[PDB]
Amino acid sequence: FNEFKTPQIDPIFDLYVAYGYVVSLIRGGAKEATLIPHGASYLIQTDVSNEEFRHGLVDALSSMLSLHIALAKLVSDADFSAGANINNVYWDSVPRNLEKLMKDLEKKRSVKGTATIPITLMPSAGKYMLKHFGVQGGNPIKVDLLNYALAWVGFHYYTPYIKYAKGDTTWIHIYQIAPVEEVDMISILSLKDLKMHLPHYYESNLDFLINRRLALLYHLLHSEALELFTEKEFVIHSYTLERSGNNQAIRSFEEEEIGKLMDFLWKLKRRDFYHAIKFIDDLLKKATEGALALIDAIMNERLEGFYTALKLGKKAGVVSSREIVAALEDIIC
Amino acid sequence: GWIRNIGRYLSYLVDDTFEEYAYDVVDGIAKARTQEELLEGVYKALRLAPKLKKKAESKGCPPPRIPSPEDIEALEEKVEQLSNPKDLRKLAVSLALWAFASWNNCP
Amino acid sequence: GGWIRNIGRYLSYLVDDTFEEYAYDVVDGIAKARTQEELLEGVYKALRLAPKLKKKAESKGCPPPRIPSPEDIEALEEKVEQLSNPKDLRKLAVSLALWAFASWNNCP
Amino acid sequence: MDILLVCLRFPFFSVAKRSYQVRTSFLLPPPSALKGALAKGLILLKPEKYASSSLDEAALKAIKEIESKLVDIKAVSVAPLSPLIRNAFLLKRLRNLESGSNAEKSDAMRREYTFTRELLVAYIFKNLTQEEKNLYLKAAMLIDVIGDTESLATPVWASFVKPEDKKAPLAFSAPYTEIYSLRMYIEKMRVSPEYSQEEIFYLPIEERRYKRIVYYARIYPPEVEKALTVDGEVLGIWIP
Amino acid sequence: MYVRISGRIRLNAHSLNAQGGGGTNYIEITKTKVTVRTENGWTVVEVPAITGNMLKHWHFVGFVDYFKTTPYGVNLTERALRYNGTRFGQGETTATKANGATVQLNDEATIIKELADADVHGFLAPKTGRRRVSLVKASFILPTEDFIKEVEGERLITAIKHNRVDVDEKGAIGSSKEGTAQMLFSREYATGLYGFSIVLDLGLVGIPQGLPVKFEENQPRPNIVIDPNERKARIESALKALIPMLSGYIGANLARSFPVFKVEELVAIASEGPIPALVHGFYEDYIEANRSIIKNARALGFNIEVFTYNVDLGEDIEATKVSSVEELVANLVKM
Amino acid sequence: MYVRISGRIRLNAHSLNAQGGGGTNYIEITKTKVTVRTENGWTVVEVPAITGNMLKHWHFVGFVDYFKTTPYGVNLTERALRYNGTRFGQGETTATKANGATVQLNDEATIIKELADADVHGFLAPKTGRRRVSLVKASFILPTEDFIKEVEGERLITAIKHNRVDVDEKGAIGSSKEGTAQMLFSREYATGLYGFSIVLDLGLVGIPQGLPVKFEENQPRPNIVIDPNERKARIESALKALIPMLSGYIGANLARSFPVFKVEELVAIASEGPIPALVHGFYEDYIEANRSIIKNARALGFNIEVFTYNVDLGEDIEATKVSSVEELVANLVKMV
DNA sequence: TACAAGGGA
DNA sequence: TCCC
Repeated sequence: FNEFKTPQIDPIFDLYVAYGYVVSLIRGGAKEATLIPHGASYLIQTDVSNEEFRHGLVDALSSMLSLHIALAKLVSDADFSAGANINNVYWDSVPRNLEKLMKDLEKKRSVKGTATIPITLMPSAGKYMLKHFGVQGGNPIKVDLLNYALAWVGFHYYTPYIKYAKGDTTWIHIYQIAPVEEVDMISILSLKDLKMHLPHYYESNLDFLINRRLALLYHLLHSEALELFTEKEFVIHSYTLERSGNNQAIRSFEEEEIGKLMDFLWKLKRRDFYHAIKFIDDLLKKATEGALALIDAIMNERLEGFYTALKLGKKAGVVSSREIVAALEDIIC
Repeated sequence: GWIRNIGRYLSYLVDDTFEEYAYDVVDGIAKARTQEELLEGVYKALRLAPKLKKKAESKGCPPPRIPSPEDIEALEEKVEQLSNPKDLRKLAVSLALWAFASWNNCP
Repeated sequence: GGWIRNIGRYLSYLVDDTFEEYAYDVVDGIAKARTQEELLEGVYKALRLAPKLKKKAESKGCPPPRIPSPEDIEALEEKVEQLSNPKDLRKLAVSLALWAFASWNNCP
Repeated sequence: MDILLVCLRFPFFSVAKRSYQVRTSFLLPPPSALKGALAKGLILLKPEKYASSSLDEAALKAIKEIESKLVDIKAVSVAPLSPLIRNAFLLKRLRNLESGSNAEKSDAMRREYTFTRELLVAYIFKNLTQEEKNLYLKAAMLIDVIGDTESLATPVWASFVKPEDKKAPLAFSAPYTEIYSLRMYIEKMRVSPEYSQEEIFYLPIEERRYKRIVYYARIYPPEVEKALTVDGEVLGIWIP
Repeated sequence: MYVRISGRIRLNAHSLNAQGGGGTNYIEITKTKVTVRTENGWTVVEVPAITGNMLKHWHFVGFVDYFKTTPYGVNLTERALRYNGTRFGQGETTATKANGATVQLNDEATIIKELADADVHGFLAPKTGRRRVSLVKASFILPTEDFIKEVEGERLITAIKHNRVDVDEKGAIGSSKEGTAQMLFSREYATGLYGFSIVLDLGLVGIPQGLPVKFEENQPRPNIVIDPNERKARIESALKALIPMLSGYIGANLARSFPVFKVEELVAIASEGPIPALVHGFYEDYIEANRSIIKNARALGFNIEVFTYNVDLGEDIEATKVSSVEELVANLVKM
Repeated sequence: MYVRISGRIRLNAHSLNAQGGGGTNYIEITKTKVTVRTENGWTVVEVPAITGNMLKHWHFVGFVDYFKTTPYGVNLTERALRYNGTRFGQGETTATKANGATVQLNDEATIIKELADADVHGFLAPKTGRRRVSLVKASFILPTEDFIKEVEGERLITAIKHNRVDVDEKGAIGSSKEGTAQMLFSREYATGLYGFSIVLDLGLVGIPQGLPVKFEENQPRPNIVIDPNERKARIESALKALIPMLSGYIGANLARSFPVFKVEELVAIASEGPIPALVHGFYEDYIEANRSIIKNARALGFNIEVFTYNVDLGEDIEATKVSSVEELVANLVKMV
């Protein structure tokens, strides 16, 4: 077994690199592989050698660059180019780094340098760092080129993200799904199915993409990959990026879970879909306060939240069919 | 169990087809602490039966069905033993949420 | 003790259809009985309409109403004397008032 | 052969790693903060010679003395008996330490705290004399704060209890040295305070998701030769 | 001098410590995860909690407010008069007093002699170090755990909408239509019984951190670099700063909310020497912990003076009955 | 001058400060959650309330009303004459005076000198970024705890529905196609004994926040930007604004509801200095708390003047037995 | 939601 | 300095 070690830098960046490990592996093969979490290390056990790993990684980044060139110093509206790169200079910086990694890679040559990691792949990083009584010029934090590129691939292939414009500013909600016990190939590909490309939602009627929890509820409404985590424990790590007057910063880092929300949604949708998906969509669009009450009730299991959400929905435009009421009552138990 | 019928009767007071909009009764019965206020609220909710039946008969759609007396005593015989307000809360909110269902009455 | 069902069945004859007699006044007065004396008075007005209903039910081809038995009256009396708490008085009042409105099949 | 043991009941502790914006709070309190706590206690009790002209120099020399008294540099251990959870707060936290941007700048920043009902911390000493043993016992308490000032800590009980060479599964924290020799956690907690070093640490907490936040509880590592008994419960501990 | 207070205080209908507001006209409150017993279960709940930093800022405001009355109030920074207190940085090395007097920052002695806010709340001089931590420690404001355990359910958080009206020139409500009056923003209000714990190390006021004693005549008498009279004056100013703390002057949105406040119960200890912090008010069994701690402290031989409000705190302890926090500070200023 | 007022005011059949939304009809009143004892574990109850924002707005209205008659009434914002609370909203950097003059929002001194409403009630200018904290603060109008405990929760609300009689000129009630506003809508009216607490800080009026003192002769002389007569007029107008306060002018729907008031009891304290806020009247044991507060604050060394209405207090300390709220404000203004 | 406050090539 |  390769049991390839993963560098310890940041349990968010470490997650990204050790979790793009698998997407680099699958394109080259590497069957019967597992990912053991160590809190932050996220070690991986595989029966693969290095060459197939490199072929898989270069195939993944070749597809990445093929997608990048489809739109256009070339700036494309991609997840790794402009969808998640909050900084304008990174829009060009990241593709150049990716193509340099390629050019070094097809000729069987290891990397020889290091690059600065944006705040997108790790919110724990930044520009400065308090040493004793002040900060450093430039960016003290830097990572290896191969780890940077492979973490970018892992972020682009698995982790969902939602952008909303609202004029000059822009909210970008970035989520990462993390195991804590054990995963195999099939689970990881099920997680991969969650990722959806070009989530440039913009628009004005869909204004509830602010309040990140509501945005992820909307995204999970239309995601039907698998109900995998009803038997396996998983967590979600979320953060937000803002463009308030060209002032980019991170203003939200709450860490709750993802299992029970979609579990309640999945137990909520047995009866039918024709009155379920439109139900949630109407409550989200019309009764934003009602949707907030509903999501709070899901998060903290309080009876009055469901009643308040239903009342707010019915007041404006929601039909509130009978079967959804029966499903809610069955959820109450 | 004897919840669907009272749910339909309560929803008869919220549907747009009945242009009366009695939200005070459902709001009061939803927010109940102990026996007396919930009993008073359900009494006030069921007191509006004649106006509902007359409006349904004048509109042409079938009249609403009042809950049968067979399960009327069920509410009482289950509710006295609910000394703890906590287990009372689940039913107090279940009736309220059943009051807000679609319940297509007049086609 | 089962007399609550009987008295509620009797009160149901004051609101139900096929009777042309709709005295919501006495039913509401019994329901809102803050004290025991006005509750007893409301029960008295409820019982005072018994002859009219028991005659008109036969006049309109309906089964005779279930007029409460004297044992029920004795139970109502005793319970009003050992109950001096307004808290239990209110719940008992709404208890016997709730049975007035129901889907009783008085006339098959 | 003596080991101090003091239990601190606190709302929060906000000691964190090297990080920007977010200060990534430690999963368990570091050895450096624990050493600094009793260094502050001892310099407060007896400023006759442990207090010098420079506060930093006095603290550093107190730390040197206390680590000389320690059997090893990686000595202090903690017990996460209560669950460990993490929450996020948006604090004003003006970042005026940057070179420039005057002093009237207000950057709304964001931090996270760690919530835990209580903790137990152990201070292993060698053959300490009574004339200083009483002073160290006095310095065991008066640990009002750990890490960030807003993270108040209240030591309710502190005592000297001998290991007595009991056998029990490991409970107290320990460096990742014997655990590898025999759900496994790896951390770095900056063994000594940095003044103008880092070793792989095993972390004895595992995940049990009964509620929204998974939090952490006992992982019960294997049996160890040394253990300590408190109120009828025996807990493992390793010493060099 | 060395005083520590801890207790439970009841307050409701407040929006204190808003969680950074919100983009979509929705302002929330800072939330806190709390683990508690649920009959053999370690359950987690969401509760409001005021940060320690906010109490710190309010204590500084109260101290600078009371220090203006005394004639020795000239020794204060210009920032303090404006309720500032960032206290300098890399680009600043000269202190401006109320009258505009230049103060140099080479040594802590002159800094604490010429400035009062920096003496009690500390300061920071990155150019020359001289770091001084504040002598006042404020913990987070958490609701007591027994209250959460008893209530467990119910939001206890009410979201209310307010509208700001901007009518047109003559009578119109404007061209923005009445879908929003002119604007509709949202505010959240909490309600519950909270626990607090504050530590005042007033024994070091006026004593430089690097020189606790000067010790040249073979006696460890304190190195009071400042005048003793105005040192004592700073002492009662800091003590009286606590009066507009447990009265309704904590948090934000004072104009629109002004939280309905009342102190439920508390225990305070005072001594002339360093003493340990007692307990936070979040725990349900804090009274017995306080009893154990005071028993241990008196057994070891500390002169502890105890004050209790709405709590027996044992019987063998020579506790002093207290009716209000102002009576407590009136009894404290005697020393 | 620093003054604190706290008391209990009776109220019945008041539709004040409702949400007014939730679709198109059933205007439903605002409520809040409060914690009470109820001789068991602490329980949270759901009761009607009035937000302090409404009280602040009505205090501003009363201050303007009693300040126009003053000779210094010209120094007022144009929006204040319209009772408009939009103090320096988004975009604009200048304001219009009452006489048509313009003022630039650059420095706090000029703003507080030429504009009176922005002085007492503070202001926010996002464009220039200017800030001024309001000198008046108010709490919510919550029902007192003992009343809530005693009523055991009859929901303390009633719903009254009424219609519009919009009829066509021909005399017929047309349908929706014809066009007729004959529609029903409901309003929620509350009742009960409520407590209130309002705090004023008139000792800082006319003083810019940035530079409270000037230090010419080496004493902390307050930086009075306006004439002392104008400051006194502003203070007396702010005080007299309390006369319509506790009379029926703190609520909405006055054209149809006009809430019925009778102040049952209250206490006021004035000490022209830094004074802790009194205990809100919502708590049932606030009388003894305020009595202890005033007596031990007087013993501490502060000169507090206490005016009481319908409270025994402690009867061993100097307290003025005032009989009316306007008599109380007369006593306050006679000592300025 | 109005304003400010920022991350980098 | 350029670059939003």
